[PDB]
Amino acid sequence: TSAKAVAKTVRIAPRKARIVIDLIRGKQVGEAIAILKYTPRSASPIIEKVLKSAIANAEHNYDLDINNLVVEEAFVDEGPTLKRFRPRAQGRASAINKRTSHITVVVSEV
Amino acid sequence: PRVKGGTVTRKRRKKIVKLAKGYYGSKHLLFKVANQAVMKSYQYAYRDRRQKKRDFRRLWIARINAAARMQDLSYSKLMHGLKLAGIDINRKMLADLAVNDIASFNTLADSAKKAL
Amino acid sequence: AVPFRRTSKAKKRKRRTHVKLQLPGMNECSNCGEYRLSHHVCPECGQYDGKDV
Amino acid sequence: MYAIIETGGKQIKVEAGQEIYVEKLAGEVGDVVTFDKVLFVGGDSAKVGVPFVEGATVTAKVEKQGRAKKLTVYKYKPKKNYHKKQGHRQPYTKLTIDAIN
Amino acid sequence: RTTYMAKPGEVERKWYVIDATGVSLGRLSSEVASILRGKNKPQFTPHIDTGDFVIIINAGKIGLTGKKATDKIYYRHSQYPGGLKSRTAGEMRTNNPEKLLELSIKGMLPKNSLGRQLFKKLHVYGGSEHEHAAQQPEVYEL
Amino acid sequence: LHELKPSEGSRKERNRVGRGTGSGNGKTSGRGHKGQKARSGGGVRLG
Amino acid sequence: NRSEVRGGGRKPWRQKGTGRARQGSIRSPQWRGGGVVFGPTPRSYAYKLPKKVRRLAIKSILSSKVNEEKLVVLEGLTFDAPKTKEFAAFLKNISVDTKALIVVAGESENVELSARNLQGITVIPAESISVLEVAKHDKLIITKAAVEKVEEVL
RNA sequence: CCGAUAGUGAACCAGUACCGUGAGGGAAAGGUGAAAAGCACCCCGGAAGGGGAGUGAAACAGUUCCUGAAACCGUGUGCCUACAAGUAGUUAGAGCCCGUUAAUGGGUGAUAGCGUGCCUUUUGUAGAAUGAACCGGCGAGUUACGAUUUGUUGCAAGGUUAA
RNA sequence: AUACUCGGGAGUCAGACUGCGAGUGAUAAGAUCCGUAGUCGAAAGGGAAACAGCCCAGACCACCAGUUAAGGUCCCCAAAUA
RNA sequence: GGUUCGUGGUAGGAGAGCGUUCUAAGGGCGGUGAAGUCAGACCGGAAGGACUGGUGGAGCGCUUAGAAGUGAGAAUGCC
Ligand SMILES: [Mg+2]
Ligand SMILES: [Mg+2]
Ligand SMILES: [Mg+2]
Ligand SMILES: [Mg+2]
Ligand SMILES: [Mg+2]
Ligand SMILES: [Mg+2]
Ligand SMILES: [Mg+2]
Ligand SMILES: [Mg+2]
Ligand SMILES: [Mg+2]
Ligand SMILES: [Mg+2]
Ligand SMILES: [Mg+2]
Ligand SMILES: [Mg+2]
Ligand SMILES: [Mg+2]
Ligand SMILES: [Mg+2]
Ligand SMILES: [Mg+2]
Ligand SMILES: [Mg+2]
Ligand SMILES: [Mg+2]
Ligand SMILES: [Mg+2]
Ligand SMILES: [Mg+2]
Ligand SMILES: [Mg+2]
Ligand SMILES: [Mg+2]
Ligand SMILES: [Mg+2]
Ligand SMILES: [Mg+2]
Ligand SMILES: [Mg+2]
Ligand SMILES: [Mg+2]
Ligand SMILES: [Mg+2]
Ligand SMILES: [Mg+2]
Ligand SMILES: [Mg+2]
Ligand SMILES: [Mg+2]
Ligand SMILES: [Mg+2]
Ligand SMILES: [Mg+2]
Ligand SMILES: [Mg+2]
Ligand SMILES: [Mg+2]
Ligand SMILES: [Mg+2]
Ligand SMILES: [Mg+2]
Ligand SMILES: [Zn+2]
Repeated sequence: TSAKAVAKTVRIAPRKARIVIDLIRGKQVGEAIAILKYTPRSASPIIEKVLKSAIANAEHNYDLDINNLVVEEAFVDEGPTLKRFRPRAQGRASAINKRTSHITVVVSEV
Repeated sequence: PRVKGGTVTRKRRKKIVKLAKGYYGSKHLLFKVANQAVMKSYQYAYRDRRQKKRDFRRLWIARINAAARMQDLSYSKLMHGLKLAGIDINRKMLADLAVNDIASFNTLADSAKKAL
Repeated sequence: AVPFRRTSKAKKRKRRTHVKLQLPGMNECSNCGEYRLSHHVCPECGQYDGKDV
Repeated sequence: MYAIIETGGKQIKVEAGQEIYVEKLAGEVGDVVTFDKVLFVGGDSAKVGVPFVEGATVTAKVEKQGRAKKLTVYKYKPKKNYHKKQGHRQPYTKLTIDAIN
Repeated sequence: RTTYMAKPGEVERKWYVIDATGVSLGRLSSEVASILRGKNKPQFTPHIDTGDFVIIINAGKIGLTGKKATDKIYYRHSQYPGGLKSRTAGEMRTNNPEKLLELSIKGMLPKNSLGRQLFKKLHVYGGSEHEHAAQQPEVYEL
Repeated sequence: LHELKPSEGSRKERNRVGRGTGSGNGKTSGRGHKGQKARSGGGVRLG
Repeated sequence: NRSEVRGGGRKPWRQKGTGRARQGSIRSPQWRGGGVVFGPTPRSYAYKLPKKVRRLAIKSILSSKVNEEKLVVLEGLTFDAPKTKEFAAFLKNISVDTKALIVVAGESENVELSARNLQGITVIPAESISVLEVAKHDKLIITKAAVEKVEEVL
């Protein structure tokens, strides 16, 4: 009835992925793909591949109608953080979180 | 033998956090602020079980006052009248009659006037 | 200089009410049959929707 | 026809077939309870008490002898390391009123 | 338990018209506050608003005993430095009597959200003519 | 051996200080507030 | 304890100025891998009540067994060869079918061996009868020769 | 006696890594499954990563893979919220939404009353005094030998053994 | 209705204000130092707007019962436009 | 079992208890699902204790005694 794709531990900060994923939530897949194509953000290409993967799953595995699909669910979960250090003045090092994202897109008929 | 701090701590703190259900933001999530909020809620509830009794008597008295002034008595005269008459009906019952059975309240207000 | 109190979740979320993207200004082309930015050249057809190149 | 009776240091307004909660009375679940202290009788002939209406009674049958929902009474004094927690369940008798006399 | 509590729009709110002529500003105000609050009704419920609507007419003829006409000062501060303006009760009874009675009565209403709703039920007129004839106002005596 | 009952009053439970205010020996653990006698190893020699 | 834990020697950082809690050693007890404050030390738990109380205790536990009727006095008890099947059969003939302390005098090497592999059964000399051994077992099977030796002591 | 913040500093290639000119200081880090049967094949994708299919008792056991709490981050929505001045609750209380360990039930809360966190330290702290960002774990009257006193038990003008 | 005696265990040795009686001071101080009583300290509740130390009064728990204290009764705000 | 007088409380004295790990002994539960974990409107005067369902996948209660590394919200605590 619905088809899901996940991109696990993508090396992009969740906040940066979410501000884009919020555009495509509830949209028809055709419009969703257009919105991502014309949203100039680092997250857009990554979310496009998850969405097109979900559509391929819907067509190949569950034999759903691709022209009829809507983005039922889309959300970004925190992945494991890479911990780094930037040297600051006076010998002090400051933490840098190289955060990762799990990007989930679910597509459904209507 | 060694006793590690296993489970008893989590069980105790989780009960306190559940008692803080419905409280704003951190107050329903975090043990330290939930524990303060629950202590304070219990203190207010203790205080308010006493205040509740005062509050309802003020409500009843205000309603008896309103219904008595419709019979050309103040609350202070009516209650004196009922005392002299020997009528022992309490303010909660009078306030109930004054809203629900005004005819009955007027009968008592007459008994009061007679005693005065 | 420094935050006097940590910012609550509610207050943080209220501040971010306006931190969002707008949808791109796009529309379906006739010759292509796919979406394009207005006042831009459509790559699907490979030229400007109106003016042929 | 409704009456006002004195029960458990309080006054309550009863009609026939009404189910009331009062302070614990002596009585098994079958037992009939007579209230002798009737302050007022209403309904088309207001009989008024000075203070109790002589020969007036309300009869009821005991439906349940129970304990109210658990209350937790907790006191503390800030900065004095004083806390006191106490559980409370107030006993009650659930009566159904049979007849006003 | 069993104590009655009025519901919003349960108690019939009536329209009263009160002639202010020759009555002390207070005395009129204190009685009107009680009517607005619903203290004269046995259905009175502290959280609901069971009170009546009040039209005051002839507010220009409102009484000010002693030297209150010249000596009772009404202050406003803009919240700008040195932004304190003052008016005498007398000047305000001549030029803005609707304002004078509103100030007087506002002070005698509960200082809360419900108190601000009660104030909306008060209509003050300097002269003898209001335009609320549609509400079929009934004359009220103090 | 599953029904052992030591003589009534021969054994008593030891008092444990510093285990919360409910016990009456919490926080200051019976020592009161400050001074030499409140300190670890505190107290003057016998006489 | 904080003295016995590896390392700890130095003050981890200066007393004042760093904005950190003052610390004396990385093996202080509030530190993760640090010393234990009190906790177990090797000690004996052994103590003896006076001789007279210890004699009263064995007399009283043995009297209890007679009162309850758990004491079975055997004429002989011996085995030609160490045979556990024979000892098991013996216990059924006496109708034990519980835990039981067997007390024997005459060397009877075959009695110890024959009962060794049975789970509830303990065979002891008679000189070796103790309050805890009698308390650990339901029935007390004793040979006449052993009774003589127990009475000889008590 | 400990059971992975414990027990050795070290359950693991640890006096290692790392720090220091050097003497010296000195970590972190255990668990797929009974068995690799460790996912053929198809699909989207450059890959990563997914979705099927298959293995298996289980894959929400998928090569760091028993369990998987809390902080913290999200998606969805039942009730409320844009005239209000708020230590955030509590008491009263409509309305709306539910239906339980079945109880004078659960969720939410228009409006009304009352209401200055916790701890420490103080004559006195809501304090414009101290401490705590949050959650978790760890983290403080112990043992030995003496003294004394109370209780218990045995024996009693006796009682008791030490090595 | 307690005293006293003998044992075991303490904590306390920064006090505060109010009234009264004194000193010091200026017949100043929320000053200071004694005496005497009270409250706070270690005391919630009601009043004094708010307000440890003032006025009234002591919280074992529950009640949508009642009577009073100081203080109050035109409205905010319960009770007299006595 | 009644009667009478009591039951604010810091330092502090006194008492009775709850719960944690381990041992003994009795007696049990558990792949027809142990511990843990999650949820709930249940029970006790308190510390606390059950029940039911999810997750979990193999150990754990109870009774009476015994022994303690036995209870954390604060230490500019340590990780
Ligand atoms: Mg440098
Ligand atoms: Mg004790
Ligand atoms: Mg104490
Ligand atoms: Mg504390
Ligand atoms: Mg201290
Ligand atoms: Mg001191
Ligand atoms: Mg001291
Ligand atoms: Mg050292
Ligand atoms: Mg700092
Ligand atoms: Mg040191
Ligand atoms: Mg280590
Ligand atoms: Mg260690
Ligand atoms: Mg280690
Ligand atoms: Mg572990
Ligand atoms: Mg992993
Ligand atoms: Mg609004
Ligand atoms: Mg406005
Ligand atoms: Mg700080
Ligand atoms: Mg001793
Ligand atoms: Mg002074
Ligand atoms: Mg004095
Ligand atoms: Mg003090
Ligand atoms: Mg007080
Ligand atoms: Mg007040
Ligand atoms: Mg205080
Ligand atoms: Mg009263
Ligand atoms: Mg009275
Ligand atoms: Mg009034
Ligand atoms: Mg007490
Ligand atoms: Mg008392
Ligand atoms: Mg003690
Ligand atoms: Mg265990
Ligand atoms: Mg778990
Ligand atoms: Mg400990
Ligand atoms: Mg912490
Ligand atoms: Zn085109």
